[PDB]
Amino acid sequence: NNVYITKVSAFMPGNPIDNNTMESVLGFVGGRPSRSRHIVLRNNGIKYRHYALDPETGEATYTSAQLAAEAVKGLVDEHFSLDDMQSLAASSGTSDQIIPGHGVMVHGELKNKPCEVISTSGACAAGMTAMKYAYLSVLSGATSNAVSTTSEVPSTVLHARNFQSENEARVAELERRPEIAFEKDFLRWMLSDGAGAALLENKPRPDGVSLRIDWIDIYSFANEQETCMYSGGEKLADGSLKGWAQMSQADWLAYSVFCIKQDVRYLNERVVKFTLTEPLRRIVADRNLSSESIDWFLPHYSSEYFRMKFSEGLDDINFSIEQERWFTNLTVKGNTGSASIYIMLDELMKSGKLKKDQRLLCFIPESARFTGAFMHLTVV
Amino acid sequence: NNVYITKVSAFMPGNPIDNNTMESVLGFVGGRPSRSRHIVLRNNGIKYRHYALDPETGEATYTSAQLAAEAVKGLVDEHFSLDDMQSLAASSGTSDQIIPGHGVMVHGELKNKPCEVISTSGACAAGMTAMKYAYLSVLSGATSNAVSTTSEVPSTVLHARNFQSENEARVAELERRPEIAFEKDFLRWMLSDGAGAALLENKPRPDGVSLRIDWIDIYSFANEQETCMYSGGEKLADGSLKGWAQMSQADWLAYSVFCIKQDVRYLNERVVKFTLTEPLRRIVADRNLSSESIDWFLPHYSSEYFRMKFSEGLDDINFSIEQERWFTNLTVKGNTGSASIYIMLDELMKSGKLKKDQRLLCFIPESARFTGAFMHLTVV
Repeated sequence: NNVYITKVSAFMPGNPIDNNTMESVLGFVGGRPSRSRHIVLRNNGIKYRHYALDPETGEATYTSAQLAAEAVKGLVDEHFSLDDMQSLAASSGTSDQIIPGHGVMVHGELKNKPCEVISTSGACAAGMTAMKYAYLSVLSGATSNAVSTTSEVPSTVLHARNFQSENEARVAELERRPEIAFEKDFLRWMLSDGAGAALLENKPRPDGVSLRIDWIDIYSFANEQETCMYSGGEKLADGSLKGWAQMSQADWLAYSVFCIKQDVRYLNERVVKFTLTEPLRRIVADRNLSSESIDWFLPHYSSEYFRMKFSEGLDDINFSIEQERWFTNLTVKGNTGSASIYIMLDELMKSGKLKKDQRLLCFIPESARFTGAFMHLTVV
Repeated sequence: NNVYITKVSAFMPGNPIDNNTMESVLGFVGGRPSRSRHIVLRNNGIKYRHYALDPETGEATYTSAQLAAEAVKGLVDEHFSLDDMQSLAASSGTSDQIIPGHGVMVHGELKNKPCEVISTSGACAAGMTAMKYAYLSVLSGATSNAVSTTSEVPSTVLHARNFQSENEARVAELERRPEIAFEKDFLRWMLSDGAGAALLENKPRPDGVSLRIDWIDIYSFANEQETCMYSGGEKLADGSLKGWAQMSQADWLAYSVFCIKQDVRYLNERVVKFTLTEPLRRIVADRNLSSESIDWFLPHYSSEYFRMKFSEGLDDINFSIEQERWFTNLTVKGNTGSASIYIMLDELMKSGKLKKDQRLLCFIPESARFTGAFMHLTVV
C-alpha cells in the first residue's frame, strides 16, 4: 500500500506585482506611507507577489474558497475529473468566514458531486496537515485517491482598511501622527496570495513522474513555546493569547484584533530551533536519515533573512544540505504561507529537472506556535 | 489493522443551568428580555445546559483550548498518560482565535511533550473529521494510538455583549423594533458549552469494553445546498456568503457579523434530506447495511423538534430504527455541537449497558452547509 502525488497545481491571482507597486495595492494607513516597508522588503528579499485584488478597482477578484477551487480545477485532465475525487481536504489561514469550515465552501465552488470534505486549520502547516489527511486516507485503504488543497488571501486583512478604525481612535485620543505597531505593519510586506492543490493516488501514473510519499512527520512545540503569529486576538504581557470574543466590540476596531500580528523578536529567537532543529533531529534519528541521500530540499523559509539561519540549523544537527540542492521560488512568487510548499512542488514537478529514484525533503515550518512539518518524497 | 476507541471523556463546564436561569447568564440585549426564548425552548425540549461562564460574576471560566484540555485530561489513567500521545487531532467551531489553529492552543494548555498536532475546522461534524484523522492515523499504521478532541464554547459569542453595537445602531436608526432578528437571537437558546475526547489504539483494552471503529463515512452536500449556519460573514439574497473581511469595520459591529446565524427556513426544509437521508442511503447501499443489525443508534439531532423528523427520514430510506434503540442525553447536557457525540459516547460506555458484539451507528449532521457524518462501532 503506497501513496503517490500524481498531479500538483498552483494558482496565483492576477499579475505579478513588484516592490514599487505593492503599497498602492494595499493602501496607506491614515493617509501616509509605511515607514518600514523599505527595510522589510530589503530583509525578506521578495521581489514579486500576487494579490487577489483588482489592479484598477481594488475589488476582490477571488474569495479564499474560489482561489482554492481554481487550484483544484488545475488537477483535472484525462486521467482525473472532479467527480472522481473520493475525499477533499482543504485549509486556509485566511478563510472567508469562521463558520462553515473552509473546505465545504470550496466544495460549494467546485460543485462536484457529494463527497467527503475535510477542513484543517492553522497557518503555514495547515496545508500539510490537509495533505497528511489525504495521504492517510489513501495509505490506509479508506480511499484510492484523495485531494488536498490550501489557499491564502491575506490581502483581505492586510489592506489599509483593516486598520482605519484604529487610526481614527488614536486621532480621537489626539495623537498627531499615529502609526500602527510594527508587529502589525511588518506582515503587510511579507504575506501574499496563492493557492495550491495535489492529487494523491495509490498507483503512479503510467507516464511521466509521480512522487511517492514515503512519510509525513509533524511536531508541535506549543507545550513550551508561546504563540508567535496570531489573528483574532491579542498577545498579553504574560505571553498568553486573549481571544477576540473576550474583548469588547469597541476594542476589536480600536486595536485591529482581526489583523494578523507577529511577535517578531520571539520569532527571530526561536523559529530555527523549534520549527527545524528540534523536530528534524528527532526525525533523523528515528528514521536513520543521511543528508547525502537528499537530492532536493524544498524549504518554506518565508524570508531571505532566514535562509542561512535555517542552513546553520541544519549544520548544528549534522544534516547540512548545500544551497545547490535547495529549491524555492519564494522571491518570484511571494510568501503564500501554507500554499508555499504547493507552489514550489508545482514548479519542480513541471520543470523537468526531476529524475527517477531522486529523493526530496520538504520542510514546512509554522511559526504561529512553532510546528515543523516534514515530508519525504521519492521520484518514480 | 484495526482501531479501537478505548477511552472516551467528556467535560461540562460548571453546573447545569436550567431554563429559568439561562437568560441571566447570557444577558439581555438592550435591557429587554428575549421574546423568542420561550418558544425556542418549547421546541427544542432542552432543560439543562452548561456555559463556560461564572454564574455570579459573568467572567469566562474556560477558553476553548482549556475546555478541550480538560477533556483530554479525562483520558489519563494507569494505561494512558499524556506523553504517550502519538497524535492529537482537535477541533472547535468556537476557536478562541483565528490563527493559530485550535489544536496547538490545546497542546499549549496540556504541556505534554512534543508530538504531532492537527486541527480541523467547521461546526458539528468537525469533531468527527478530527476523529477520522485520528482513526486513519492508527488504521494506516502511522501510529499505534491517537487522540481526537473537540470543544465548544458558543457562550463566548452568544452573550448579549456580542449584539450591543447592533442594538445601539438599531436605536440610532429609529427602528420601530430595536430587537435583533430571530436569525441572530435563535441560536442563543440552542447552543451550549462542552468538550469531549477519545483515545484510539490499534488493540483493544483488556479490562472493560472497547469500541472497534468499523468505518467513518462522511458526505458534503455543499455542491448544491446553500450555506445555512454561519458566523464571521452574512448570507446574501442570492444565497452566497459574504465573508467578514469584505464588509466594513463599522458593519462588523452594526450587524453583528461575528455572531452565529442560522437560516431557519432553509434548515427546516433541507436538513433531514441533506444530512441524513441522502448520505445514509448511499452508505446503506455501498456497505449493504440492515437497520435490524444496529443495536444502538446515537444521533446528534440538536432539537426535540427534529427527533421524529429524522426518524421519518430513516423510514423514507427503509432504515427505520425505533426510539428504544436511540441513545441520547441532549435534554440534560444541552446541544454542544461537535462535542455532542463525545458526550453521548462517554455516558454509554460508562453505563454498563454495552454488551460484546453489539453494533453502534453514530449520526452527526452538520447544518452549516449540509454534511452528514456516520460512524459504525462494534463492542469487543
